[PDB]
Amino acid sequence: EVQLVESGGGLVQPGRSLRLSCTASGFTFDDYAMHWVRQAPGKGLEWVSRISWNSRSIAYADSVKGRFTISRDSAKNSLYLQMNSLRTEDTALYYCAKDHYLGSDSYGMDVWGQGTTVTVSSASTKGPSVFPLAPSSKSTSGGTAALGCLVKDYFPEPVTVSWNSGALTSGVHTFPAVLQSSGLYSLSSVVTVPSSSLGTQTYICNVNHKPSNTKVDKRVEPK
Amino acid sequence: NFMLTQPHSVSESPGKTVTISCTRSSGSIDSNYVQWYQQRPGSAPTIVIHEDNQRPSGVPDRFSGSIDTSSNSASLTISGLKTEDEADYYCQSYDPSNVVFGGGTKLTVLGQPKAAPSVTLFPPSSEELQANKATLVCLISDFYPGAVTVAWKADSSPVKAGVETTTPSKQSNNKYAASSYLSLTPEQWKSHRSYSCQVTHEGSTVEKTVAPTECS
Amino acid sequence: AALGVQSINWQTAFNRQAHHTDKFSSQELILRRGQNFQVLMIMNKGLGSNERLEFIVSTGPYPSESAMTKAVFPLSNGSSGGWSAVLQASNGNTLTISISSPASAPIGRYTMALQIFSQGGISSVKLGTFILLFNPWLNVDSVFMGNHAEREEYVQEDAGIIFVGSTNRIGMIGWNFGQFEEDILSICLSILDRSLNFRRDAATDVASRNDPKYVGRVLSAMINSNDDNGVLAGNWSGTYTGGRDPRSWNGSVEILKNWKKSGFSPVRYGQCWVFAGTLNTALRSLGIPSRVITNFNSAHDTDRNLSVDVYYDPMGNPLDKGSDSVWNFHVWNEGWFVRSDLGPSYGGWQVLDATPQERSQGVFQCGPASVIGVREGDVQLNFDMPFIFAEVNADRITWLYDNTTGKQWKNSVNSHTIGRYISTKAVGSNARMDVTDKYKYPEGSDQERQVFQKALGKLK
Ligand SMILES: *CC(=O)CC[C@H](NC(=O)OCc1ccccc1)C(=O)N[C@@H](C(=O)N1CCC[C@@H]1C(=O)N[C@@H](CC(C)C)C(=O)OC)C(C)C
Ligand SMILES: [Ca+2]
Ligand SMILES: [Ca+2]
Ligand SMILES: [Ca+2]
Repeated sequence: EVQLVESGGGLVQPGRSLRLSCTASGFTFDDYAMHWVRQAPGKGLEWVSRISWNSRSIAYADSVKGRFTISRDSAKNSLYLQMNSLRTEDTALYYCAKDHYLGSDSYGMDVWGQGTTVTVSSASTKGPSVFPLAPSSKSTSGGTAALGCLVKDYFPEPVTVSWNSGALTSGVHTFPAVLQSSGLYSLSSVVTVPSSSLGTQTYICNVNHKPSNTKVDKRVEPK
Repeated sequence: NFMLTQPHSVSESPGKTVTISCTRSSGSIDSNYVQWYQQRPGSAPTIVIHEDNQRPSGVPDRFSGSIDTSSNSASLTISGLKTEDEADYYCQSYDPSNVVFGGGTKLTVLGQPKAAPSVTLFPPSSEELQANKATLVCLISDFYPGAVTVAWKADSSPVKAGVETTTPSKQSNNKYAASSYLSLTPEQWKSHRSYSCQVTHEGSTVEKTVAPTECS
Repeated sequence: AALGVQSINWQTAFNRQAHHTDKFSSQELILRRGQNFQVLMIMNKGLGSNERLEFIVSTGPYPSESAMTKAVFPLSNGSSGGWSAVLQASNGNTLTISISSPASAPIGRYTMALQIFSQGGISSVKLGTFILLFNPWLNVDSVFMGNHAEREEYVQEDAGIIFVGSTNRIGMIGWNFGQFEEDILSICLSILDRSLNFRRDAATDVASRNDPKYVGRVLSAMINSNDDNGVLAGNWSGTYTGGRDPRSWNGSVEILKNWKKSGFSPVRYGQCWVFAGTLNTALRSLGIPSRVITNFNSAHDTDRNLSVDVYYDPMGNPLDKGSDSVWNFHVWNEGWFVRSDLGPSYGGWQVLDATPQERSQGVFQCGPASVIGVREGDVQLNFDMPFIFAEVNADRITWLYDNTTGKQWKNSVNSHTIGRYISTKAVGSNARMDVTDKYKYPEGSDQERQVFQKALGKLK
């Protein structure tokens, strides 16, 4: 069986360098082109770079050309990616892949590694600021009303959110975080409640960010 | 240079047949071989079709690939859908230098009725405006299948800059939810008559609107 | 309402059958030159007395009447000689039309358009495209092969047998020519649009496609990677890193596909039989009846003297002096066509070799060479007749090269070790035909020596 094992991933600051390695086994390494492909969290595959069997032909995605260098080493059965001048947008899972094609200059990825994670951020540990997402003036009387908390600018992950100290769980959804170009995370939590409850139940989100040892409560008040 | 365009999402019931197209933006689809990959959530991709229409050892013959010159497209067809076929699928080709991937298609194998999203669009809170920031938050819940596209409008015009959208994830009740954000300055917020969040799900669009001078 | 075309029925399946192209896997209209085909054209009305339909056919990127690569021809009631369109019947709005191409027409992909003159206006619409091949069922085409069994073998047979190894150890390998598999005819047409000949003068290259001598020799270049990024890259190193062992290919299809799909980048790796089998696909796909020839103890002569020279310093020592070698086996192709450049007596089988052994006008190309010619020692003739003479019927000389006076006298001459058991697949079976006697007079006889001599005096 083919195995590809990537390593060298980690948290790294804008402008710095990082070197990824991929060790290959269970096939004749020098017979095939090899590739790096990356995938930002919850996004698609973006091809990064290719090196031919004999290292004589190399290509790069425009988004990385001049910053990244691909290479390989026959005696070590290894592929490498030197990543210089990193940017927040280089954040992704980096996959090593073996090309399908033997003896022709066509490209497809017959085997992929599990990948190595690269996070690019200048941030230090930081607890969030929390803002209310107040329910509508209108509110749908007889029916339901959504209200929420916007949990802004924390690092690193994760944050957990509860409502009324765990007493409110029905209709709660806490969304995944987005990583901002600032290098800090944000997310939202929402709850759908009876419209007749507004101004007779208090609604408070409880945001827990264990890395910063902060808990933050925010009361959410109808408009 | 070219792009490969796939549909955002497809779905069918167990035992049925579904097709995923992959259209090449310039140059002929049959100039270069097409591959297809399956990626399950939290897993590495695996190849399911290579060289347009060949199947790797041990891929079930339920998977087939085709090329259609007349539509400049490749297709992945999956017959006899099983619940394990639920995954993201990517097409891929190349020119004599660069590798190109399609943007991916979420295949849902239907296990509950379709459900239209509920959408709520929140204006910037007064607290955030008092901190000289402004985020519009569009929250999308209770839909199935778990795939949507989101479009923002400032007044009646598209706005792309400052938008971030989350990939759908399962709620308690086993439907899906998603979020989208438009980051503005307080000056941009106050400068337009209104802003809108438009959510498309299974060919239907839901729109919600907020304005700086209304809803108090 | 002005006279226009509502729709056209090309009667594809029917015409393909009659043109003997019904076996290609393709929805295209594939046709052979010199031969009519029939279409049904459904107009918006009847033809009036004063209205004119003009057909236009063009092939290649710079087409012109004078180069014979564009033709303009009226729908007619008459017998004409060139491209022509005959109106067989009108039935209301529907016209039954018999189109023919000249037997001298360039092969290739053509476009067909119709230009209508009516009501002092002009309209022009594209009707479609077709492929036009060589026509070996047509007695006036240069590739005419009158014998039917031979034709089915050498044109329509997509599976073959190559002989291999050495005189003591003969073997044979299965080879799928696969000319009828999807995209292959199309790829073989591509090849001609990627030659040097075409890169340097497309307009004239495409005009020369009416000629199988020319098409055939371009193919001998383009099936190897040398010079032109052709299909296959040869490797005799022993080390097959970065590609396929030559012994691991089973036919041409994967080769030709891989070439096209990589954007016309060479395929790794081949040896002679792999070149010969790939060239055979190309030749059969385009209409040049062809077969695979294997030659044991094949000479590689590297200086045009009809002999393989392994030199000996006097006083009897081997020396490193020598480029001349001998292969255990070598494999090339023969194509069937008349030779208008040479004489009626030189038609029939013509050697074509896509293996890069010697350059010819500075390019790795080889042939065509009248087999009949090689046998009669007529080696002054085009093309490469000295090289190929050496291949099958070199002598092997030993010499005495004095290090000091520059004198060169012969030790021993071996006049029969070269070119043995020359072989090709039987018509209809997998038996081995010996065709040695077709390449040369009997070893150890008179005529054989007097033709070696004739040939040696034709190098000058
Ligand atoms: C047409 C070619 O490309 C021939 C290449 C040939 N390769 C093989 O023989 O491959 C093996 C095979 C097995 C199964 C099916 C198909 C192929 C080849 O390289 N042949 C030998 C060869 O002729 N060479 C290499 C340079 C010279 C040497 C040779 O032995 N020549 C002697 C004369 C012949 C034997 C008549 C000689 O002068 O000195 C000994 C090579 C040894 C494999
Ligand atoms: Ca060549
Ligand atoms: Ca010589
Ligand atoms: Ca002899």
